[PDB]
Amino acid sequence: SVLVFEISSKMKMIEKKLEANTVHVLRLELDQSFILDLTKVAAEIVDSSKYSKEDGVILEVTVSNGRDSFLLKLPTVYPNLKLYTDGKLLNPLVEQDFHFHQNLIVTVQSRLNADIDYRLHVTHLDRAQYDFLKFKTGQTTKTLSNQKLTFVKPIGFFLNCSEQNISQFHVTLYSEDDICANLITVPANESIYDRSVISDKTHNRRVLSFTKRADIFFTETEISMFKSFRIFVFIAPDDSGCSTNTSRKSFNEKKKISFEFKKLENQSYAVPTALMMIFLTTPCLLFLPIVINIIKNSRSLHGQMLQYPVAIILPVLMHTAIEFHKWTTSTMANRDEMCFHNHACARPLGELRAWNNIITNIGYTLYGAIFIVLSICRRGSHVFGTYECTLLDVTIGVFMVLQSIASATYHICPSDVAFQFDTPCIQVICGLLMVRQWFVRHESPSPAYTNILLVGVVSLNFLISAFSKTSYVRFIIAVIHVIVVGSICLAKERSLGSEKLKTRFFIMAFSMGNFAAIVMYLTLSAFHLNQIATYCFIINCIMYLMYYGCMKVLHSERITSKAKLCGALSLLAWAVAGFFFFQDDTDWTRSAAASRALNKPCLLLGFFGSHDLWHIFGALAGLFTFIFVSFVDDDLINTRKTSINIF
Amino acid sequence: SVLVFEISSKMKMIEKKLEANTVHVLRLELDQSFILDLTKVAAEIVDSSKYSKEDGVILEVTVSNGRDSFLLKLPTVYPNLKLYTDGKLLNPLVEQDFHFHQNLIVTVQSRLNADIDYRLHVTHLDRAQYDFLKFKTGQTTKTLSNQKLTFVKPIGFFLNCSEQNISQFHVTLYSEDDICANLITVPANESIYDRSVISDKTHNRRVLSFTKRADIFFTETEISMFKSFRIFVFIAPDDSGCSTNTSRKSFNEKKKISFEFKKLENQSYAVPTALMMIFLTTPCLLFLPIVINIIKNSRSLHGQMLQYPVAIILPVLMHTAIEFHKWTTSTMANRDEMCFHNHACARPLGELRAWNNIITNIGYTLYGAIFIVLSICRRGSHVFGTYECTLLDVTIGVFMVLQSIASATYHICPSDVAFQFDTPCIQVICGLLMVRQWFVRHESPSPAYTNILLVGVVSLNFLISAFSKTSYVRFIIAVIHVIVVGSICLAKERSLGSEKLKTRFFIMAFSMGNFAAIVMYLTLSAFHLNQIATYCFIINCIMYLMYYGCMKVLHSERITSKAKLCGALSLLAWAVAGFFFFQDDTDWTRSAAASRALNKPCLLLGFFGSHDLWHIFGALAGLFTFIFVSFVDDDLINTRKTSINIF
Ligand SMILES: *[C@@H]1O[C@H](CO)[C@@H](O[C@@H]2O[C@H](CO)[C@@H](O)[C@H](O)[C@H]2NC(C)=O)[C@H](O)[C@H]1NC(C)=O
Ligand SMILES: [Zn+2]
Ligand SMILES: [Zn+2]
Repeated sequence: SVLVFEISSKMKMIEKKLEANTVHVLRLELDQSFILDLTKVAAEIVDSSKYSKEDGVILEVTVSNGRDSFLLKLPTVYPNLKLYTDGKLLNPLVEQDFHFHQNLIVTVQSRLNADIDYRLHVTHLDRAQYDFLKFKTGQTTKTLSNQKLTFVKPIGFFLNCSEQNISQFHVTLYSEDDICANLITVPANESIYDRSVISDKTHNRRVLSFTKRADIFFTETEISMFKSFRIFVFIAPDDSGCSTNTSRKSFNEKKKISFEFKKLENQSYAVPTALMMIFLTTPCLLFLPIVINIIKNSRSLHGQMLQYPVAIILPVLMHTAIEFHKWTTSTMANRDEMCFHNHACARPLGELRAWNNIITNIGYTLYGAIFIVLSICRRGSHVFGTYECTLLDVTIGVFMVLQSIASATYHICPSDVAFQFDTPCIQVICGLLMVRQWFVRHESPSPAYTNILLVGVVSLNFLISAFSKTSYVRFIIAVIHVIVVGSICLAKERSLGSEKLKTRFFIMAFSMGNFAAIVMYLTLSAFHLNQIATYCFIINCIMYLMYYGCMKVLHSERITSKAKLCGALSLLAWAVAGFFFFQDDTDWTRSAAASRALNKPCLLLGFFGSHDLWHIFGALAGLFTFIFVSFVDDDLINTRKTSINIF
Repeated sequence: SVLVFEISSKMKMIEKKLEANTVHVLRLELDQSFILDLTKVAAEIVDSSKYSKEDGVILEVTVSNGRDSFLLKLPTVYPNLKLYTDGKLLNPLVEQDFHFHQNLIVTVQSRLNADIDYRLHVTHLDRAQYDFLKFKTGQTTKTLSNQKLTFVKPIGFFLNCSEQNISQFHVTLYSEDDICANLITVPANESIYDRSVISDKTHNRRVLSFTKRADIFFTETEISMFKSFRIFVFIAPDDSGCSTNTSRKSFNEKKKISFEFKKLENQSYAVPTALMMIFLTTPCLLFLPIVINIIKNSRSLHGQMLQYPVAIILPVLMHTAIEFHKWTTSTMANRDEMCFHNHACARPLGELRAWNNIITNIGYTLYGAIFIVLSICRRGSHVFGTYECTLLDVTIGVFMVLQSIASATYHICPSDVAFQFDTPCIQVICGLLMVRQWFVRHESPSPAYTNILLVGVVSLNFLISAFSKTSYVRFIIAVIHVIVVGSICLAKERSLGSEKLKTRFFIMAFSMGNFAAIVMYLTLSAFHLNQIATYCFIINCIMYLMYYGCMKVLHSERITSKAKLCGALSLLAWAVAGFFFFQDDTDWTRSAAASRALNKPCLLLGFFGSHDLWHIFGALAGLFTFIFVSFVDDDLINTRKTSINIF
């Protein structure tokens, strides 16, 4: 039998008993006072312990106001807990709906043949913080501070971009509590709870789980698709999307959140970009006096061009093609749940959420293209000087350009992919500079050593991503670090005859230098896994170029004044770049909400942060290091290859 | 005001008028006759034309039986059409629910202030075809033939694997009509229409859109996760997921479907696998008399091993690492919507849906490992014979092994990825055999030519996938085909001096041979895009090895009887392999339902189809072709390199 109850507007908690096989229909008449009133109706099952063995849905509640509707099926079962009380939000009535009256209908049923007591909570949350995103003339930023969020009273906004003349929009949520919450956004026509065919395929709803920070970027193309959005903030009752351990799953914890809503206008960062190019083009004047003037004073390739390793480009270009496919097929809402930027220092350009991280890689392209051009132009000598490193200096400029393609692609969506490919091209540039100085006095160094160098770099960075969740990953690196460095110490003595002068102290310097690094990242959690292999290559590259320079003065060979300047600029730029690299703090083993909570502001001009200066000083470091090795043996330009000392 | 109506069980169509701001509550009392009765309640808006300008949801209908519930929000808007009549299925009551009576409650509302006429259709579809998947003792396959499917009466099954002792399960749907339909499957506890947090991330519902065939594989690990499933078949009212063109979006078309339910037991295919290994190990006896006996009769590497191109392995191993990540992160339900197998010839092993397509690539691994071992073992001569191709014959065996890794990885999930990587390693094996015969009389062929060969293969197959949707993609291939072949014809005359004897007819044979192929795939839609570049490499490889053999008799050099046998086995095996390759019929430009409709049965032993014999005869073809080039110049073993003719 069906029982109809008339419920007043004053009644906020409704306690009734659902007799066996009885249906309760509760009605609340709605008038103009309910326009833009976001209402939450929740149901409680009194004496939840009585229904422990009863499986399935014990109580069914359906709430409707004629415009929106939802279903409350209790218990609502989560992976960790079962809740015998839950509610949902009813999209408010609008002035179009309103003499004539709307009405709020709640229907309660149960398949159980026993009597069931329940409680209905009708919560209102409106009149502010809903209808807040209305921007007055000449205003671009609005702020809500310390808005309280409970499991009973969620937060919810409505954004009409057609009404507010909004082209791009940014939402930021600040919280100091580490309490799990959810940021749900959908188009106004869509429903949070209503599933659509091909859910994962066609999905316009974004659910960002956060603790201390969360960011929403409504791109200009997304605003035009829907023209209006609904933003909701809920407390996650299960902390799985934000924490790995199960801790006090059942709780009643309030959460204070601060909001910032930006009305973004498309802009060109002409001042930070021009000042970045002036800073990057200034050190290229070192090429002018020594390298370029020789090209002025002077005025089979197909055998070298078809045997040159061009499959070293494929690891980077096949990653770029896959990351662009994964980016253009993703929906506008999926790009916010998937890509993890540092939104305190993320400046957008179109759909790109961090343009500063993409354009700051232009020093690698600029310098890499100069390394290729100058090496090709300055190869015009067979009896005097050291052997010309023309094709290895072109390979260093290729990986300098590839590092700009690999990093600009990582910064489009920084998600936890199998092959990271932000740093790895730096590790090849550093190993190629050691291969150059290894053979420069023996022979003309071959770019064929890039294959074993790149395969070892690509295989090692995939081996760290695969075992990153494990506890012994830093030991897997250390045993490879010893095997790789113990092989180089054995390759040196076999080549140089194990002389006590040069070979005996090369081994101790590299054994103590690399063991001091292993003790730092193995016995101490000094660096992150993404930074461990990159710091080890830079230190070994610097240690070898310092050994090569220390051996040069020990053999009574003078280092030119220019090579000492470029050598000190190489040490200085690698230390400044390594200081900004040390501040990345990106671990893909932690939860998505902990990866979102990390926010470090911009250091310079509102555009450059610690990461963008690592891109800028990593290319300066690669520039000055390339200019040092190219100038260090200029005093030997008139010495016969037979007289030249070999180390 | 709320109006309560009592509706009898005889009333199948309910026509009422929803007055302005009135709520109708309709009740149907349910008794034991409704156990396992899957019911569909649909609502119609009479005079749909009256509500054309009214936006949003005009009518709201909520149906519940105490155990299940749903919401009908009319009009249900699809991308192409708006439907003013739709319904959903109510999960049936069970004997646990049943003196005591259940009841079916329908609630009707409208936000409109005008009167609205509606019709309620209560359709029953049960007592057979629901509770049909009960398997009697000793029965493993059940079949339903020509089950009629309409938009008003959908199909729906219930599978209890705990009750039926089912470990693995396969569902197949056969239809001869090209009418769009949907195959929806979910766990019994889950709901088709109830959305879950992180929908795309945590999704156990599979929606397969099909026209003529659809397949479901319940793996052993999925059966254990849920233990019971609900299978539904609906007619897609919008044909977007199955057709590209909008055609008669509104229709009332019946569809006849045939079902086949298999109770699969885990099995080892010992007979097809052993007979495949006997067939693959038999032709290895050609290595025994000539190659191996020399190794018996006879009884700097680090310079070649560190300069050997090992970055040619990275394109294939970095694709395998990405396809395994995309496979282990996918849910059990997503692997059926994403991977497109030929399920008429797909034999499963564990989670792998096509084990026959993975294990038939073992001839590439077997032969590739023999190519590596024999080449390394038979390099022990500098004045007699042709130049030893030791490191290029190892590179051919590396890409022979890589083709087994690249194809076994493609067959785990054949989805439309950016880089296909099923054939491309064959194109390098065919180009490496031309590089071998190009230089074998000039010098020792270098594996360094693999870089430009692999980069061109990888770049070309990505260029076809990128432009596959376009209409001019076969012209993009043809201009690259002419540029590549016109470069080889120019490289031949520059090397051989443009002699009328050998160079003048090499150009005409390769210009007419490659233009005859272009006319076939450009002016005719002969091959698929996946097969175009692979057929062009095989024909040029065969044309060159035939030119090399025709030049050999023109220079009065005898071809040994064994090399003529292996040469005829190379032509025969490339024609048999090319006959099974021609039958792939995989186009990623067509709809997913058209990619699912393709089903070609197994040819041999219930295990081998056209594709699996392409894997088997593609390795025989690569075996016999490798044995031909290794034996063709054995008559020159006692001829000085100065006397040896060069062509
Ligand atoms: C968001 O705001 C816009 C603009 O204020 C709304 O657009 C108007 O919609 C009414 C119907 O309700 C039309 O009669 C007007 O022509 C529209 N005005 C303009 C300037 O286009 C839009 O409907 C609103 N959408 C939501 C979800 O509230
Ligand atoms: Zn970076
Ligand atoms: Zn294949």
